Amino acid sequence: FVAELNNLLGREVQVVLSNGEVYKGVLHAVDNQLNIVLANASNKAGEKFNRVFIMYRYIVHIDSTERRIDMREFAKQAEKIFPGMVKYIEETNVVLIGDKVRVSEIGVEGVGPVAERAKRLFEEFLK
Amino acid sequence: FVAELNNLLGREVQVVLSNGEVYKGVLHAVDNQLNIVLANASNKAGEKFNRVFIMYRYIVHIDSTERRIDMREFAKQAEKIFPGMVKYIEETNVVLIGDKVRVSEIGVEGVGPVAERAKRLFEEFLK
Amino acid sequence: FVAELNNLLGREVQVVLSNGEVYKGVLHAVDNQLNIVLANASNKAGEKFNRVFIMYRYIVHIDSTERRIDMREFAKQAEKIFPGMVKYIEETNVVLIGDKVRVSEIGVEGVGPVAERAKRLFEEFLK
Amino acid sequence: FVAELNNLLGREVQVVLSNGEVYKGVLHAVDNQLNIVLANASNKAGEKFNRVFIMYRYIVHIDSTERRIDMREFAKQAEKIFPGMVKYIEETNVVLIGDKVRVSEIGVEGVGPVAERAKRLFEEFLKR
Amino acid sequence: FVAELNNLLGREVQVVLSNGEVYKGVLHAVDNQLNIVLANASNKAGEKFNRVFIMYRYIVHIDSTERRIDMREFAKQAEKIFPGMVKYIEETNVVLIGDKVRVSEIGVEGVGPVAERAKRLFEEFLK
Amino acid sequence: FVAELNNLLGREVQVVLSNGEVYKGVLHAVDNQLNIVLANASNKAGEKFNRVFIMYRYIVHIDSTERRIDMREFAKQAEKIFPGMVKYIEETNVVLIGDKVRVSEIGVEGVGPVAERAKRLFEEFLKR
Amino acid sequence: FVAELNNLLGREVQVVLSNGEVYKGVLHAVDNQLNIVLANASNKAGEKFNRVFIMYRYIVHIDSTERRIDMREFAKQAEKIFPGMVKYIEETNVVLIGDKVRVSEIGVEGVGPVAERAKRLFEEFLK
Amino acid sequence: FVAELNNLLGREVQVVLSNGEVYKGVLHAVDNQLNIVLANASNKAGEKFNRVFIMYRYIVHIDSTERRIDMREFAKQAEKIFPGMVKYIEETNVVLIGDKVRVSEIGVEGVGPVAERAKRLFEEFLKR
Amino acid sequence: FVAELNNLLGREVQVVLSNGEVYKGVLHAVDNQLNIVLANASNKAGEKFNRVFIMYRYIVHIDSTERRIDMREFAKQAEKIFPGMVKYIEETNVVLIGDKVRVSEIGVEGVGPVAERAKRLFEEFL
Amino acid sequence: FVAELNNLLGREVQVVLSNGEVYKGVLHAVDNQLNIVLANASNKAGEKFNRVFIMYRYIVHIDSTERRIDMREFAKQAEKIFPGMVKYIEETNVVLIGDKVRVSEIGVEGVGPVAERAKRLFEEFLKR
Amino acid sequence: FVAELNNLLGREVQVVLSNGEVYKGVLHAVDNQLNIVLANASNKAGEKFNRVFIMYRYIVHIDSTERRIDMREFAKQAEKIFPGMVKYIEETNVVLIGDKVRVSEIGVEGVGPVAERAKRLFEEFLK
Amino acid sequence: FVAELNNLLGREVQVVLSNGEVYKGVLHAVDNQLNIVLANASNKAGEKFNRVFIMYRYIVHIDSTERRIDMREFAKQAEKIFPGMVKYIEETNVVLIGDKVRVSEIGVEGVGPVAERAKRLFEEFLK
Amino acid sequence: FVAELNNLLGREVQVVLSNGEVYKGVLHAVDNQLNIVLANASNKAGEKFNRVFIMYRYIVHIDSTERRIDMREFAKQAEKIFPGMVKYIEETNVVLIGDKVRVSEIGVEGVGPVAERAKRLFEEFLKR
Amino acid sequence: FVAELNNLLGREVQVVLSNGEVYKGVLHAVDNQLNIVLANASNKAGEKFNRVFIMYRYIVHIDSTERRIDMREFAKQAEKIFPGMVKYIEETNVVLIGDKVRVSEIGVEGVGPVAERAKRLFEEFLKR
Ligand code: NA
Ligand code: NA
Repeated sequence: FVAELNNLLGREVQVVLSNGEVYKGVLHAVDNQLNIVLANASNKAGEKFNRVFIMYRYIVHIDSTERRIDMREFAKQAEKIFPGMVKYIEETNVVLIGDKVRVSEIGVEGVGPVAERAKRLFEEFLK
Repeated sequence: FVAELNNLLGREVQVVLSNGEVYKGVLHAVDNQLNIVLANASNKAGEKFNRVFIMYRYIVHIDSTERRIDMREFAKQAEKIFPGMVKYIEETNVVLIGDKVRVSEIGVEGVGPVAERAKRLFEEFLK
Repeated sequence: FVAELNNLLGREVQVVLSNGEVYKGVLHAVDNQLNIVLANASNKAGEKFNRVFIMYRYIVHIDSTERRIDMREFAKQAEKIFPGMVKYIEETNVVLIGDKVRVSEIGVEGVGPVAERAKRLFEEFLK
Repeated sequence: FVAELNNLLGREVQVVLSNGEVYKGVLHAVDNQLNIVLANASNKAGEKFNRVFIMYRYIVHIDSTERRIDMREFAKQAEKIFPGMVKYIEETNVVLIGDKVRVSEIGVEGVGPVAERAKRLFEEFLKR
Repeated sequence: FVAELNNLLGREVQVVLSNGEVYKGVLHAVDNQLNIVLANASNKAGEKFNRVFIMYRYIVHIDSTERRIDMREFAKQAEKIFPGMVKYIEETNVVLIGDKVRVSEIGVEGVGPVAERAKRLFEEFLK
Repeated sequence: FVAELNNLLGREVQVVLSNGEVYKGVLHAVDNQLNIVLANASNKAGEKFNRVFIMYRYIVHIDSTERRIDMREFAKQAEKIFPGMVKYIEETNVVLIGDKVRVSEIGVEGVGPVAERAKRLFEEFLKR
Repeated sequence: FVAELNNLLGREVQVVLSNGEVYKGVLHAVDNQLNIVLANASNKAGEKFNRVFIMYRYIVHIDSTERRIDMREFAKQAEKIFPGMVKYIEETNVVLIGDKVRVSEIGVEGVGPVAERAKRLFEEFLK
Repeated sequence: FVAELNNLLGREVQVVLSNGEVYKGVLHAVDNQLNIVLANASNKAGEKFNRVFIMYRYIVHIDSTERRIDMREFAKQAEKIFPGMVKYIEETNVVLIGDKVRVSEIGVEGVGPVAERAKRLFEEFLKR
Repeated sequence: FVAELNNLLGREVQVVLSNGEVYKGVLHAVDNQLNIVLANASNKAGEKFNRVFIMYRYIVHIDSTERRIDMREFAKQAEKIFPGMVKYIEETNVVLIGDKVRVSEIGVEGVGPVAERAKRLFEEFL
Repeated sequence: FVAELNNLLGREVQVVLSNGEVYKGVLHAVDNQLNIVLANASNKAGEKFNRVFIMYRYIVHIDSTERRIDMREFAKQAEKIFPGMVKYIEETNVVLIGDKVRVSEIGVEGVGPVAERAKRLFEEFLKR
Repeated sequence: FVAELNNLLGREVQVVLSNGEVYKGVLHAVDNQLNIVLANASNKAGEKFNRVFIMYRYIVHIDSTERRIDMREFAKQAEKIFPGMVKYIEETNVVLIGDKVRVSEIGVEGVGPVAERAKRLFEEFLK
Repeated sequence: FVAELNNLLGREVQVVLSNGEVYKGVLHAVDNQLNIVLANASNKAGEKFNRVFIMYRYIVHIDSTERRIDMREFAKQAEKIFPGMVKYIEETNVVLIGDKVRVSEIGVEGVGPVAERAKRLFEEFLK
Repeated sequence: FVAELNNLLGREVQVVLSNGEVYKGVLHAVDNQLNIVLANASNKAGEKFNRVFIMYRYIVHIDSTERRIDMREFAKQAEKIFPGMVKYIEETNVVLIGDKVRVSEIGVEGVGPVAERAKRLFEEFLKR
Repeated sequence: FVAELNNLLGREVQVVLSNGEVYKGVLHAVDNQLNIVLANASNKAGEKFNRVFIMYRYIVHIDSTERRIDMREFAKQAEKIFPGMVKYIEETNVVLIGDKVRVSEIGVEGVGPVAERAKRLFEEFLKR
């Protein structure tokens, strides 16, 4: 889940370690090996650090109490519904469905059958 | 068992970790290395999280208390009974036996010896 | 992609090996390590084998061998089955039948006798 | 596929190696790592060896060498043994014997003396 | 022992884990890496689960209290006594020794010295 | 670069393999180990496949296939949509529109209607 | 996080080990495998050592309470804002943006919109 | 197959390497990683070395170099030694001696004088 | 020690696991990765199992209280004393030294200097 | 050498791959595994790509492509900015400027107005 | 830190193991995997051993209370000050800077500007 | 330290395991992966075993109380003193220095400055 | 075979590499991973290097290059030193000196003046 | 051989890679995994780079490029520097100065001023 964690950069998360400690802080960096860097983090003992560099071998799991919106995931779901018609545009963080429908994190822009199936997907997706 | 778990996506499962914690939630994603992502999960202390990202190295086992029919598994089993005549169709989630027998999650469709043998097999498949 | 492949059991795939051989046959089994078993396969020299067990270390890539269904044709044949209720939306290459059934090149959306009849039509194309 | 290969012990297989050699012989042993031992194997140059211990790292693929049984001929021979009790079903290429025995190109289903006799017939096709 | 475990598919086994849990259930699946799936399993705390997917890293040992004839093993033992004349036949679960003796899980069938030597071997084999 | 590649989902990429083949197609999926799935991909011999599942051990490199947008042209067109508001800055190859919307070859900064209309022009260049 | 740590060479850090010890000292050396050498480091019991060579397998996490500026990190995020016009200059530890704006750990030097934009980024960078 | 090779210490074996070389010599040592030491070994170019230490990573396969014993010839010679007590059995290519000794191409079953004499004839055949 | 353990097949051994359990049974199977299968085994709590399939990663050590003659071992040793003249014959479990001296589990058969040196070696071996 | 390469972000480099290709472009990113992202890179056939994601397993070596600054020419241009305060030292190929500013081919040592001004001159050599 | 430990061969060090033992002794050997041999070692309980061979997998960290001069590290630092002009000479354990300046653990030999810069570096190195 | 342990074959050593057991016995065999076989060993509880086969993953360290002479190690030391003139002779366990000096475990044979230097070397080696 | 190799320190070996090169020289160092350092080594092209540090991953095999001592010649020369006390024994290719010293192609067994002297003759052959 | 290479920092070495390239340059850095950085290196084609970062997986071997110092010539020069104090000992190719200082092709043994002077003569021989 490197991709999903990349969507949480800048958001608060909790990382539970095999030595029993739990650090909560802003997700600062994630790499392919799942090493993690937290910013302005703290542990249960209430200790605070500008940065905590966490070795991936000791990470049990990472928790988020935040529902955020990931348009790449929406694009994955949209491909199942409009196969061959979906493009994620990292430049504007939008998902294009054909060349007349545009989905952003606020919703679907466009008209007709496609746009209505899309609106329906987006709504499911938001839940 | 990446395949088996993929059939449980969207269903509730329980994941027991080596640090003694147990998470229960909706199986949200599974990769080839078996890292797991649960949605709306909780541990035994009652804490809840929108997402829990579980590193595969600390997962002891994953448990399910649900039946859940897997037509790919039925296809594998049918292949042993009707060698060379079995095809799984992911598009409609059905299994074709020969040119005239069709088996969906609700059962066998067809007539004759083949259909009777498939019906016996489908029934035992549901254990 | 163990899960995506497992969804192709019984379908014909091509496996390109790093020794330059190319084997085409029915996908019989895939494991977590991506070892692959092909049933009734053949190589470029035209030799045929009932079963081929492929070590994952030598697999360069696996390719789909079937063209997706022609949705304009699907609409053509479907209009005859559901007169006055078929529509082909060129915008997303999708076919709508009535107002509760939707067909894309990867499947049939909806439930009911029309949904069901459309899955049989779709499967017929696949054969 | 350790399990599937273990089910072929004593059967003839072909093993393609990444140095271009190809050995055909009786599958003698398979281990978890997929190291393979063949008995009375030979290569394309015609050299013959009582045993060949093949390192898993150089195995590209292992292939079956036997063709599946001709079910119509099986049906013909079963007919002589169970007069009037045999039915060939083209729809799946299966042969039915009486009301309790079913034979596919992969084996005999059923129990009892007819099933036992059918297995024996099946095996006679494999020895050829 | 992937091959031995395969001979126990559908049979009840006990799996002792590193975390101290012990699950008993029907051996439903085993792969090359020795991950294990039990069906209808229960632990020492009495909980029952339809499926338990156990990660190989945490399995200490697998135990069986049943005697289960494995004709593949008999074939291996026969090969040391009748070198070059043995063949396990998966299609019927029989071991052929030479051209005229056949051995099933019920015992030896045949006539002569070969049958006699095989009879003694099968008796030793049963214990 | 799992995260960077995930950001190209649905865009066309080129994947060069160690056996000499090169597959061009839309990135359909990328996992942590960098196995890649391409959709409607084709190779140099011209063969096309609806899906190509590429094993990570054999991937040498993955290349972007799209050229970046010509900012000078973007500027020209933004003007005939935002007269007297467009300014192309050579110093950074950036185009400014009004006083609160900035556009580079990888995005538009800003909020509000002018920022939104600009993302749409950007998207139009991307579509072709 | 080999890169981030490298920026902390000469600075005081705390390294938490899986045997329960915690060493605080100057980060003297870090390699690609994340082995770490600390200088004049002490553990909680109060023992100090001129050098402590810590094996990466036993490192849970590294923590820093300082806010050290990394012009490399500034250059990475400057590249997201001025794609293709950002160069980090190890020789003088400065980031060049175009041919007339230059950012040091002190701040932005240059004028016009580029300078202004950079000033906004550098200032944010300082959080 | 470390156990199997360890049973060939002192016997002549052929080791095919991924660089194209083939060394045949006496198996001197095998470890669990299947590194192999041959003594008095030679390659195809005819070079001979008193010891060759082969790294497991480059080993493709290891082959037996001896043919199994001619059992009909063994029976002919056991017959001179045990008048009217020897019988070759073609069904399994085994030689029976008296009622308590049995010889396959892999060894002798039985205990006592006849068995011990049978083992020495077998060995004489291996030394040829 | 895959080869030494193979010599103990069919013999009783003890396997100590890192979870603290200790199983005692007949060594039934051992593979190159040192996974071990025990037959008729039992643990310190008295529980009996027809088969115990032990994963190599949890095995600390394996113990044997029996002295068991391994002729391949004698062959390794004989090779140091009679370089180039030694061969282990698996077919008969015998070690041949030169072509007139034969050593089995019960001893040296042959005459002359070679046989005398082999007897001394075999005696030491046991 | 993850740290050494991270210090080269934004600078031009060349990456040689075991498939024989060679890409030259601006170092865009380097991870702990030594996977490399090059921006605006081109291979030896002249093809160009906005981004090339290179898998570490296939990288033979990475080479710096810029020549170090010519220190004789640096002292020359520097005398013009710092009249009578510049000394070129043949012994170590270093340039002294005044009494507290030192310049080698890898940087400027010193602090204050002269040091600042000489870093900007060093930088201009690197810009061209 | 294989290089650094080699500089400590023949000097006293302590090695802390993950089973809780601590051995103090003369560093006798270090290999690339960081296995370690100690001569005339002792543990906290006071037992003494001529040799203690320590498996690298169990070493948490190695510590030294001695300040040991390593001319190779001086050569590393000097190379940053006199790029392209530095050479470590193992035959004499000296660092040549240019053609007229020589540095030993005794000090800098030579005259001129280079020698003076080298002397500040050395006095600093001995910090 | 496979080489150093080989020199101890036949000598008593102690092996400390991560489960806390300690075995003392004759070093019977050691392989490249450092698996160890002990002959006639005993543990702290006083149980004795003909053979103890110790998996390398569980070995923390191996200890020896004997001072044993390793002529190969002396050869490695002599090569630093007599570069290019040293040869270890496994056949007779001696070290040849040049053509006229021979060193066995009871000392130096030879006359002249080479013999004198080798004697100082050997005396130290013994310490 | 780290232990067997460590017993050849100072002796000449040949190392065959997967890139096709072959280096022959004095075995200088060997570690647990079987990396090898050779002293005064040369390849087939005739180049010589004072030290060659060989990465284990590329080593196909290592071969001793010294032939074993001709024992008949050893016996001949031992007869000039121990008149009438030497017997060459063709049976095992061993040389007996008196009744307490025995010499094989790999060593001398025995204690005392005769044994010590035979060890020096043995070494004189190894030095040739 | 991490430690042995770290002792060659600043010295010239040759690194042979498995893609067939051979780089010669100053050893700038070596890490525990044997990744290697060369400074001002060149390949056989004559291309040179101020820095080359070589990936350990492609390094076949690293070779010393300097010849050891001529000890006879060293002696002939230690003479005009230490009249009547120098003896060249052929038996080990060693040079003795006075009776407390000893030089081998690997370095100087001894302490005090005669030793220091010896070390500097030794370095003059090494320098070019
Ligand atoms: Na539980
Ligand atoms: Na015990």
